[PDB]
Amino acid sequence: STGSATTTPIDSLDDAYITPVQIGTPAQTLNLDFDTGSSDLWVFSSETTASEVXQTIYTPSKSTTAKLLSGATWSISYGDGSSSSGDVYTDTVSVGGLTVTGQAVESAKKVSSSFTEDSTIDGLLGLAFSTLNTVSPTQQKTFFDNAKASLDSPVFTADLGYHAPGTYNFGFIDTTAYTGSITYTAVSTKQGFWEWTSTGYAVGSGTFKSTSIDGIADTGTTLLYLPATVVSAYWAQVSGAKSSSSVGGYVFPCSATLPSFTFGVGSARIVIPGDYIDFGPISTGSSSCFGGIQSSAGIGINIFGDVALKAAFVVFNGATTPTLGFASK
Ligand SMILES: CC[C@H](C)CNC(=O)CP(=O)(O)[C@H](CC(C)C)NC(=O)[C@H](Cc1c[nH]c[nH+]1)NC(=O)[C@H](Cc1ccccc1)NC(=O)OC(C)(C)C
Repeated sequence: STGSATTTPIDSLDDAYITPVQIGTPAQTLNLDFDTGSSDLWVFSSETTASEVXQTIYTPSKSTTAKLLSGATWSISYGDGSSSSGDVYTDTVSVGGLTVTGQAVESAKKVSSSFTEDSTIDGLLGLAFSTLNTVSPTQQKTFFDNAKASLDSPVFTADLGYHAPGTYNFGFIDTTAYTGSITYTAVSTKQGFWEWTSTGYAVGSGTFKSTSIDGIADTGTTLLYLPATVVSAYWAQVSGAKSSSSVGGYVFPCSATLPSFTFGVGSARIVIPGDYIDFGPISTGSSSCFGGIQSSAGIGINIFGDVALKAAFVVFNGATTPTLGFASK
């Protein structure tokens, strides 16, 4: 079997992307944030504290196929300080025509203020390795792990758009969605992420520096976070750019024509256009814009988030020894 679903930006800045998911019998359709940096499928529900709901909710008592997982609870927090917690059902879950039976669906009893405040996101669908799942006492498998037995190939692909709709595919590689060939690179699962080592970088039309950069492929993070010396070399080529203590990163004039940024995948090269690195104005009508490349010093890990991934066709190969592929598009 295979599945194919459309993913859409939530707002005019590409802050995040939503994808429809069918849960239960008859199907209840929710719009979820597909996140390769975490491993929980959790939803707003009929159980969520009513003052913390502003979203479409899942009602397990209206689904003939829902089963309570007795004794099981969950609790998660993210790098931006957001959090949620609750109890666990198993139910039928479909994405893009691909159906999985027995999937763990984590029903929120409570959500943090940043989730209440975002009307467009009805929950998360995690796609990192199942060792990061927060269900206790026994961790639960991701939607991808449960689908692998039936899929035509144990793979999924991410094709995110720049201010435009895109695609998540399960079980096949669409050879019409990219240019050139895919280059594959080794993955370490020791921290539970799609973790890999880039071979180096170049700024604009300058020289490629061979310096190893260990980082993660993370569809749930908006920006590209890289070492302080690398980020300083990029903004040195932008004449109005400066670090702002009060705004929280590099800022520059919205009228600038920014240089591209190239990262290495083995011997291959992925080019992020300069326009993708202009995140947008600090407020509507400002002359100052926030940068899409920022230092990873305060995070402690390098993160290839949406600014980087939307410049590529990305293959998440979930064979027993996993690998990560990148192609130009
Ligand atoms: C088991 C626990 C895991 C290890 C947790 N994993 C993570 O925290 C990484 P993530 O990609 O799953 C997680 C998902 C979010 C939906 C909360 N992302 C994050 O926590 C990162 C911050 C981060 C990452 N790493 C360190 N800090 N947040 C972000 O990047 C949010 C995303 C967002 C925007 C709009 C609406 C919803 C969500 N954007 C954001 O803060 O953007 C600006 C910097 C421009 C203001």
